[PDB]
Amino acid sequence: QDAVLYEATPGGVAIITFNRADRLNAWGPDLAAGFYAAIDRAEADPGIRVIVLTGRGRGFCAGARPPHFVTMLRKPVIAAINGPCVGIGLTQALMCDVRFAAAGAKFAAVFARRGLIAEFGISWILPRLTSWAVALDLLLSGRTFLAEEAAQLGLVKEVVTPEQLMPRALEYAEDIARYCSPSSMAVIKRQVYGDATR
Amino acid sequence: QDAVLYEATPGGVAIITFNRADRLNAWGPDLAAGFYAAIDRAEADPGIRVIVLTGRGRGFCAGARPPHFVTMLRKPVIAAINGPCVGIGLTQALMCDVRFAAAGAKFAAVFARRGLIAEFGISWILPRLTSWAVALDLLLSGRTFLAEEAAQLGLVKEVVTPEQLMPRALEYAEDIARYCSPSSMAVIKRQVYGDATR
Amino acid sequence: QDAVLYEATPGGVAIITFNRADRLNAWGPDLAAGFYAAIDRAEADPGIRVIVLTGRGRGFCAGARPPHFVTMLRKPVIAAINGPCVGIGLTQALMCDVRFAAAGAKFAAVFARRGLIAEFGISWILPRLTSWAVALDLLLSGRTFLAEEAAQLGLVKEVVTPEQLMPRALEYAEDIARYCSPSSMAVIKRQVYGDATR
Ligand SMILES: [Cl-]
Ligand SMILES: [Cl-]
Ligand SMILES: [Cl-]
Ligand SMILES: [K+]
Ligand SMILES: [K+]
Ligand SMILES: [K+]
Repeated sequence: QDAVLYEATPGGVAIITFNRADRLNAWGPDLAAGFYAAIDRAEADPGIRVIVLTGRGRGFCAGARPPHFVTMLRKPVIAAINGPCVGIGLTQALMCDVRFAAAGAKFAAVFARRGLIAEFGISWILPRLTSWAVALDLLLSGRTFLAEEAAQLGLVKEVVTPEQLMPRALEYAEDIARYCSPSSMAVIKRQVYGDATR
Repeated sequence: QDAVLYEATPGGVAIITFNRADRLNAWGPDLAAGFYAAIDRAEADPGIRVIVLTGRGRGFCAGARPPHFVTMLRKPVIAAINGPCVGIGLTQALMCDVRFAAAGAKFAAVFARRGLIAEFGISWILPRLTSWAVALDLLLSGRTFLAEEAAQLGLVKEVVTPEQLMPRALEYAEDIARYCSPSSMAVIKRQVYGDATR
Repeated sequence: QDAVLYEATPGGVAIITFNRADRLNAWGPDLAAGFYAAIDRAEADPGIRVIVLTGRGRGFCAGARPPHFVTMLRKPVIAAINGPCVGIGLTQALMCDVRFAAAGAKFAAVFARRGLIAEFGISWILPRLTSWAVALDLLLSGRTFLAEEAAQLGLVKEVVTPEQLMPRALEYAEDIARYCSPSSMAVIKRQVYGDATR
């Protein structure tokens, strides 16, 4: 019944799960507070190496701290996009280090004025991950695109079958946990994002 | 006989047409003045929501205000690239918000020194829409690439058949006109381009 | 027996060849000094228009002046990636203007702390050529990807057969040498990289 579930694997992956499936995990203060507390806990636990972020049920996070605070963590966040990824849900996914998506999962850059203007929000991350052209197209049209188009556009690293989504996100996450030390991951995130988050 | 034609649809799309087909709409002072006046008119008319830009005949704009002034408009410009898009014609296309191209249409980043050095010109927009690598390749080689390669490289949103070019550009344009308010479009353009145009 | 071989074609291409095949051309002070001296020589010779960079044997440069000094040359460098491109070898390839790769050639962004933190190194060039997402994935995973994936990701202009690698890199290089004047190439490199190398 908690808004956000928290689970740690033996391999040192914190699994963070949006748990309001009845509303396709639409953003809200319960979901926010669960998310922050869950992230803080993974971030503070030296036994945790990598974070996996996902939504329970049919949707990832469909509509409704700075927007990009995930980019300033010492630890990587892997989004496993199980279904509808819309509005603030797209913004949060794109703030993550790496994204896997289930085949058929729907994306839409649909926003109210407040999301469009928000500093370090979608109008910041989207063109940085893709380009002005992609960002203009997706924002002005508000159109729906699927996991496969998202991958073509570079919004997603890899599309897998729905059944294989979590095994793959977890495989990859323990893979990087073995390959990089904790201070190497922190260095990488800080080096890649750079001066740009400040 | 006007250098640039102007037409407004019932749906609030201003269609701006380069009308010097005999010279494949090669840039010139007549074409410039028509273009500025036509853009100003669409921009000033509160009945106009979106602008569509195209060339009459076999070519879009093949060879020969700041270069990027289209990026600072309150309203989106959709380029419908019907044929040869070269030199300053490529620069103008790339300054537009969204590009559709006819199958087979030729592109070339061929420039004199003046176009290469021009501030906020092709050496600004090209790598921003693609990358240093793409920009270096296209500029140093001056090579010809077709609509399909342009799409792969992210220079074009979508390739359609020549017959379907204008219907598609207009469909998309009235689509965004319904989806976004005028102040939402203005906000989007300002948020996406950001500090970078100043 | 020289660490780096130097050869000039009639067409004004300087061919620079890493010549420590026994260790897959792994970076080292011999290789560095040969490379700098060879580049300086091409750069100073007004008969030289374009530089081609390659590795003798099975590998390009597999593991181990500022990192990006190639980007500040007046003349283009075309990398012909014949085989394993890893660590500092990936950084050097990516500093080049244009990259061709042999089919099957292995790439890996595998680095010690010193390479990850290095200023204007891989954590600078990689996301600029691709994106934060690609850079985060490749750096945090340290994974191996082949020429074909590298091309999809925009790290490579074109994959050719191993037999056709040098003929193609040289064709392209003499092609650009005919198309651009020397001062036009210098202008292009300076315009594309811009304020960013300073
Ligand atoms: Cl490491
Ligand atoms: Cl809106
Ligand atoms: Cl030229
Ligand atoms: K350590
Ligand atoms: K309004
Ligand atoms: K000259």
